Amino acid sequence: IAPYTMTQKDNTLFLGNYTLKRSLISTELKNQIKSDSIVTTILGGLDDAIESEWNVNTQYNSNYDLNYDSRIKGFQKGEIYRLGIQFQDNKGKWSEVVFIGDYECTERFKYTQYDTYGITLIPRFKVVISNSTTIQAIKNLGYINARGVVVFPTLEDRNILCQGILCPTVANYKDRLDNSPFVQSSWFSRPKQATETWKTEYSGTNHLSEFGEVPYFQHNEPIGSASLSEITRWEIQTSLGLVPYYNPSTTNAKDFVDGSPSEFLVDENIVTMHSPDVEFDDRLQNITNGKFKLRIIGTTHLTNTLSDISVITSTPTYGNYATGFYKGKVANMNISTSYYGGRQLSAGLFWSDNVKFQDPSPQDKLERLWMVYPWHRNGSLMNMGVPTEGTRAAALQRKIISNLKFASQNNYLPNQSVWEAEISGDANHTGITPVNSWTEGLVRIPAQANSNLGSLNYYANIDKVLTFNRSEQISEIYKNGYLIYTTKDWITDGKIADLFNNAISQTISVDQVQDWLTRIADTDKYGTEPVSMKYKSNPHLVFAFNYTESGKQLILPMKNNNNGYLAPSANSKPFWNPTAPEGAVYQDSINFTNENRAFFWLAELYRDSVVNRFGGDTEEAILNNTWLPSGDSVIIGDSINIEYTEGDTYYQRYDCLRTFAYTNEDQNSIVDIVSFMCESKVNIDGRYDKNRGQVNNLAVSPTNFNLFNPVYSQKNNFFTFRTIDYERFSINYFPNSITVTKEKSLGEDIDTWTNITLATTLDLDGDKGEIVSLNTYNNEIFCFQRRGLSNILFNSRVQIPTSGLKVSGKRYISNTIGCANKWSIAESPSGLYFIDNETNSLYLFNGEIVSLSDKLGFRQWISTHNVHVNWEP
Amino acid sequence: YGKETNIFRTSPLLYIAYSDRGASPEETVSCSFQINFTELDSSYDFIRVYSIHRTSIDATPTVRKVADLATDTKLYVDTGTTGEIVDPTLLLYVGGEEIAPYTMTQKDNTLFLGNYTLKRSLISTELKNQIKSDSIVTTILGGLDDAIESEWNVNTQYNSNYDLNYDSRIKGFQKGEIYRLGIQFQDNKGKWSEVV
Amino acid sequence: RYDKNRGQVNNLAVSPTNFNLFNPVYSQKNNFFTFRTIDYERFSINYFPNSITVTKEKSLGEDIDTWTNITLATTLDLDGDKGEIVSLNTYNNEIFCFQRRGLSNILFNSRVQIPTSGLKVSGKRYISNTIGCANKWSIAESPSGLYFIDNETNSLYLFNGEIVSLSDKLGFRQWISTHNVHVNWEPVGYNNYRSFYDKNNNDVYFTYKDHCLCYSELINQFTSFMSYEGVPAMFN
Amino acid sequence: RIIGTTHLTNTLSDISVITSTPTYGNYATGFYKGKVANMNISTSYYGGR
Ligand SMILES: [Mg+2]
Repeated sequence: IAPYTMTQKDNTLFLGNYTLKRSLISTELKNQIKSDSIVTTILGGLDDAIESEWNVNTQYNSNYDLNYDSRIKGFQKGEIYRLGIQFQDNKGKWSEVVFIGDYECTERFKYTQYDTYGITLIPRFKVVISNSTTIQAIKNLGYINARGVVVFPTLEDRNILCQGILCPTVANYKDRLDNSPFVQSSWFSRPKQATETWKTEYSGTNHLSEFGEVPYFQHNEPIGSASLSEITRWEIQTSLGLVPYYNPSTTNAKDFVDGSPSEFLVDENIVTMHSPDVEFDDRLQNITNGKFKLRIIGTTHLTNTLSDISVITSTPTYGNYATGFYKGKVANMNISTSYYGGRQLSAGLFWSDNVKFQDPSPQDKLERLWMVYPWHRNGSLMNMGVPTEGTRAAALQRKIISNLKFASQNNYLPNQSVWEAEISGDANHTGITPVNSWTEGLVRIPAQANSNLGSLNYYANIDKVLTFNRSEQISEIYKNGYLIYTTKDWITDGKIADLFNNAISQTISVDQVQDWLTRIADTDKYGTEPVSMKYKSNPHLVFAFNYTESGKQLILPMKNNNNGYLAPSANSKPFWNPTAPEGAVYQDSINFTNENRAFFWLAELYRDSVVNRFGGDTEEAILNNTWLPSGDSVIIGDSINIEYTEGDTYYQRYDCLRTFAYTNEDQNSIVDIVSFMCESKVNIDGRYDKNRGQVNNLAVSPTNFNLFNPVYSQKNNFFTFRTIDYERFSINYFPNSITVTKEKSLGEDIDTWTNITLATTLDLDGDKGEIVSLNTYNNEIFCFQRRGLSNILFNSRVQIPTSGLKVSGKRYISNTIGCANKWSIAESPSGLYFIDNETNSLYLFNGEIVSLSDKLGFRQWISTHNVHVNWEP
Repeated sequence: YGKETNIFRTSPLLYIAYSDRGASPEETVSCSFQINFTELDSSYDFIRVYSIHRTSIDATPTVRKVADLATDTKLYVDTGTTGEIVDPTLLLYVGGEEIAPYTMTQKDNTLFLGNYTLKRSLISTELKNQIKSDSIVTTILGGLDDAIESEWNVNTQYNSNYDLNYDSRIKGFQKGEIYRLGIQFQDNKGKWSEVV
Repeated sequence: RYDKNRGQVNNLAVSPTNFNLFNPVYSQKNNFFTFRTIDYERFSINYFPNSITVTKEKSLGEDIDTWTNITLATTLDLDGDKGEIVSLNTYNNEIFCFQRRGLSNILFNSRVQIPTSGLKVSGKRYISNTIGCANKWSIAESPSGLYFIDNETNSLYLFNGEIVSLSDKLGFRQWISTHNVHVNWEPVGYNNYRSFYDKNNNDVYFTYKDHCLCYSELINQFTSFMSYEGVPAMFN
Repeated sequence: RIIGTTHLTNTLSDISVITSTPTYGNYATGFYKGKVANMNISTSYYGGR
């Protein structure tokens, strides 16, 4: 401030008629700075740059970025950021912001997991100003340093809504055809495979079950099969692999589905996006038909899978000396063995009991091995059914399976090969139905364009009982029920691990055992009881690709023209769409060769058109915006080189609990997790539960698994600034105003006089005049004004003047007499001698004003020697 | 540092609800209201925004001072975070009354005004009756600015006709009902006259 | 309706506890700003001669001018059996109100406890229940006090804490008793007096249509009958 | 006074059956859920059903 006069009472300083010195920047220089800014996007990192804590010699490494600074933040590649720059004075006072423009990022995050370490690259903007004239002007304004300052986008003006994997869905034959569920969320995450060498693995003795099972991920491939060469893939027990295609000349849709109404098909035309924003940001769990566009940006490098199994039976084993639940080895491998990526624990020989013969012999110490599927029969794990004497033997009570696919790295597509669902002018590439957030219940997906079907119906909390209706349509042997699969021979020498491993080869149905053609009853070799399907899911986003202009289905593309959809035979139509074109399916391919393992198509939902992003690009919206700091302060030398270190986007590990148990006492439950790296505006590493990176994952749930502490997702909100208009008139002159400092502590701290806060101001009457002078006489401050004289009450005792440091109101002594030339004031023991030019007198204040000129006869001398110009040396 | 006009405009009632359902009495909603200014009086330095918030029926609302915006801005979105919770009773003291005083003083930066006449401008009964005779009132079938609700289609098992994403102008009039109608007039300040 | 059991095919466990839950608040009218009819022939008064409004202390910050915002929320009414509020004046940090037959001191921003050895407008304090000015324009503010001419009492007073009749003290009772009229002052035709003050020489001019009586605070005596009559304004 | 009608187009129906004792047939199916009226508004002919 620029005051005009001062006093001093009770170790306190007064300052009156002060001007607030605000140093602003001219619009010309602001525009020159905004023209001279050479802004670019760079791929920078942290000072360490090598994360040796993470290695491929582990089943799981949690990329934890909370041991570092908040400079871990980067910038979303396809996002618009309103950038700026500040300048610092010699004192540390930061100037206003200089808006330099709205600029789009051009570099993505990049994490590469090497053998013994990993390197994460954080995209950062970089402003370069080299015009020496502008720099010299900035220096002439008293500035030394500079800093990056940004306005981050809100959820409404964001281009990208979120980023996450795409999961195929599943649908029961009956229910597609009754639309009661149509499409429904999968128990299991179904990733695509990079090659077709797994098809030859499921033939003969090539497939060892310790590698893990690749799920049924093809588009219309039924979830099941009759080929024993791939028996470990069977996810449901009442499934016979009926293709979802029928000849309309032969059979109706109903009669065709009635051969296997409890069969499921996969559906990549309707996917389920899983991002951390939906689970952690509750604003994305309420979307209702959000018009967005989809683009697949990258893949996930699946390397291993953490699987578990648990079997509890209500009744004991049939064999009195039986083993019972046997736990084999499935997929529990480190990241280094990356070939067996995207593989699960689906089915296997998880049981071992004697055989239920017509002539019962539980006394034998021999043992077969029996198949146990995810959704298993509501009965005995071994061969039994319709017990004739009471309860069943080895009856199932509670089985549950866990899986945690670990994506150790994400490989992002080149910009050319990025896949856009909607390409204008392309008949095949139609768009995406309005996005829908599933939280608890029913979600009607809107109608998909170029399809005479209606609006589809979707459920992710399934409480279903699947029944096998017996018929000879698929094969004759199914007029008695679904077969029971066991090992070809008994456990020969205690080698139950090798026999478990070679389940693809050493497996045969009970009836086909040529030695057991007459020793087993018809009721103890055919299974004819339901399957209890029960599982829940978490919040997510579900949408659907629109049909092509020809009427076909638009589908997730296939990498390197590998592992395509199930093509229908000639003249065969889908059972949910008899009036479909030939083929009824369209799938494109992405030529990506940097991915050689299983993956999930990593996509981003984006809004193409965004009007008035930050309120406007006009100076007003920028004035109405709230800015945030970004980066360290650097010195201004021959050039200004800023680096925006802190943004709003993270790059952290997200464990998506896709599926969990409907109840804790149901027979068949499934748990499915997909641990992968993703970008988010929410700090995913603020998760505070210890159920991370464990192989059990059996009792996990949204009550335990994804607990979150929001506070770590905090911005630099404390110190915030904004733009100012140079041409705007905001006053800085207060002639009738008195500031008051704090009483001097006279201790080892700052000088309170030098710290002016304007927090104890006092304004005198403005219709008398400006504060010409402030003076103190006999413990009391008296203020001279151009046409006034007052007494500033300060530190007067509370109650009586005479026979608490708060600056009380003023007390006016004369509303018409006041000094106009401060320099005619002389302090003395007797009073204050001042000369008022307006009244043409020489006064003396000693409690009462006395005109000495009139008393002693000097009126003429003063009336002839008065002038308006103030004193100056 | 100067004058203040009366409330020249009040928006229709806006519904703080979800895009597909209502909100329970105890739920907070993630909504935001876009205010589009057009042809403002640039002579004024600022334009002020208020928000009368009702959480029940005929309850004391919660008035909030949203912002003190410049008069040359053309858009503002009101997130519920920012704003000072002012007393609801000072929405009647905006601008104030119009008086004809007779003498004045000035103490402690305060103004006194004595022997004052309250200038109330009324309308004559003759003009009221002429307005009531000259009124040609009729009923029309109008709609909203959109006039096409593409969200609802016959390709669904059920579409909920949801009218809370729009203004309170969704309201109409019962066909066989009697309504006592009227009309007001506004001064140059934004003060609304009586009803005719 | 705020329940999510809407438009679902199950509808098996629905009940009035779940299905038709309701939030009444959305059924709200535009009740905040409401008006009503008024009768033109009805007599509702709008004239308050004995009434003083008080504005808020000027913040002197970037907001409205409190003086222009009149709310009538801090009113104060003087006694009506003396007369209307002819003039309000301030002298030495205190407001003094002239009435047609009264003179008061409006207590405002006096410290709470003792006058001498909290901005609320406390009650009035009457100085004289019978002396009061009737022509506002004969009032002149000066360091010494308030020179006003009361036509009813036929005197030329000076208030400096205590009322002093200068006309009686200095012998001007007849001159004022012969030059008094009831019509108020107005610039076209002078009828009553019009008081100014020369701040540069402490001279007070009680102007009239045919004379100008001058008074000097330097000697506390009248000086002359100046030829400054019929002048609408005289100021510093 | 009757002023108008309602354009019925579809009906959302459901069914649930729970039995205390099991089925008589040891290999029986039990509760079978058929298709009834769960259609879109476009198929308006089967309205009020
Ligand atoms: Mg193409």
